[PDB]
Amino acid sequence: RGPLAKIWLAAHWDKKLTKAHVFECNLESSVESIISPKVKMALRTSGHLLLGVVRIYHRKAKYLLADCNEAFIKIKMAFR
Amino acid sequence: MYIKQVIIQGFRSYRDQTIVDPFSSKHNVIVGRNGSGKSNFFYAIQFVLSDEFSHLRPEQRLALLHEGTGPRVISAFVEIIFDNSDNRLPIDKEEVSLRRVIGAKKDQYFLDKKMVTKNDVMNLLESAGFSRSNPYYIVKQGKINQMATAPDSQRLKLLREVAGTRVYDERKEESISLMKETEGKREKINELLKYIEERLHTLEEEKEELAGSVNKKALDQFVNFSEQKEKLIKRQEELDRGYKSIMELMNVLELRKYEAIQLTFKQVSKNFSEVFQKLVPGGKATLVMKKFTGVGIRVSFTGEMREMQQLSGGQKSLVALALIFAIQKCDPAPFYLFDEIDQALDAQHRKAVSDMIMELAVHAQFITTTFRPELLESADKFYGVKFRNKVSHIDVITAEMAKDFV
Ligand SMILES: Nc1ncnc2c1ncn2[C@@H]1O[C@H](COP(=O)(O)OP(=O)(O)O)[C@@H](O)[C@H]1O
Ligand SMILES: [Mg+2]
Repeated sequence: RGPLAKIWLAAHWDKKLTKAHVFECNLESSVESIISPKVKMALRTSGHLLLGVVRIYHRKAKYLLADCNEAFIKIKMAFR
Repeated sequence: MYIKQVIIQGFRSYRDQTIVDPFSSKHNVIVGRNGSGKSNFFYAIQFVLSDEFSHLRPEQRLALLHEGTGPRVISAFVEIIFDNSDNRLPIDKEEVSLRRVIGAKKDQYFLDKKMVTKNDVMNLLESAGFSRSNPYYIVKQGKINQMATAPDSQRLKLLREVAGTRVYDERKEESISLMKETEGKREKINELLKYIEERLHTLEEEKEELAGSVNKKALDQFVNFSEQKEKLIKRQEELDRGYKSIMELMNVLELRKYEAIQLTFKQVSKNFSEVFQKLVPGGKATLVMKKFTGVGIRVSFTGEMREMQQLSGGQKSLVALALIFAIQKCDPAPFYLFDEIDQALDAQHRKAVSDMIMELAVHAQFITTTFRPELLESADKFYGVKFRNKVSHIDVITAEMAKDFV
């Protein structure tokens, strides 16, 4: 549990990642709790977190794309 | 997180079904004569959890069924039931039932009775902090010598892999493949917002004409769409912000990199002594770096050190054992499996280990086998393996009876 544990699950097991989980996540404030960590971290665990961040980043992107498509085809929809 | 219970059927020498009485969360020791089913039991668990067993040529797979007397054994399974009371596994259950079943064609994992992929189970275990970059969650006599009789060069390659270097280079490279796949989405996004922005522009003008004098829906909805485009914008800004602070991560990692590798190195060294100085009291030992090219060992059992090759029999083994124990302190795990590790050392040291496990097992679970009574002192539950008409049986025994089968 904690701030980064949401990123941990992202890089090993994104089953526990809701849409709202992805949305809720502040990537910037997370790479910050990676770069200045509570206790300097093994090069292994840094590499994992790195992936998790990019996972969430990717899903955010995926969702936004989905939504911009729906929104656009909603518009020319309403032209007739 | 610990192994609450193990259940085996049809695996190597355990032909009939075996519901092994639930483990202590501390140290459970397993005794039995040679060729009664000890190593076979650890294999059943390595079968469910170890990386080296995830990929099995079918010849390898069939090796694991039970060839014996009765009807032709046709499938095996090993269900490991973890206690998850500290939610270390990312599953909202207090127990988790991992089980692998096996057959001529089938090789299938089940997670709380639901099919999962080997790659799932790998991810699941990695997530609980079981790194495949770490070969020492299970320790056999094999891996003690492989360590003891190892070149200082290969001993480097080991630590680099444990420290990170491989998993880092592997994720680091894995991440970029994502981000370049993302760009195509990001641009496909930015495009849409421009297309949408034009239809808003268009509506603006049609909605001006009619006011100053193309379905009514669009006109009706024009406010909502406008509101909606600024909703998406703020999300797009989140990405363009986020993208920046990932590059700022990737660089800090390529720089704290070597600091972090040697960060790891120093810590194992530090643990190396502490463990050895504790097992052999009055002794002292440290690690050393050659040319970077390799990592060697210099040990003093009282300071008149000697190289790794320049050591004895049950001395090379014990030294290499400490090295492992140190690597463990420097990346611990909820439980460990030890298949006869005390064998190669004399009873004065045999106790010195057993003594250390007493301390260790207040904070992790150990499942271990032995022939020597030293580590029976270190145990909390006692299992007897018994071969009998070509098939093994496991049973809870009392520590009195345990000093029997030794
Ligand atoms: N695939 C198998 N099917 C049935 N029996 C096996 C199989 N493989 C090994 N065995 C036998 O079961 C016994 C192995 O028990 P094992 O754990 O390896 O020895 P130990 O009890 O000393 O640790 C040996 O008789 C061994 O040859
Ligand atoms: Mg054996």
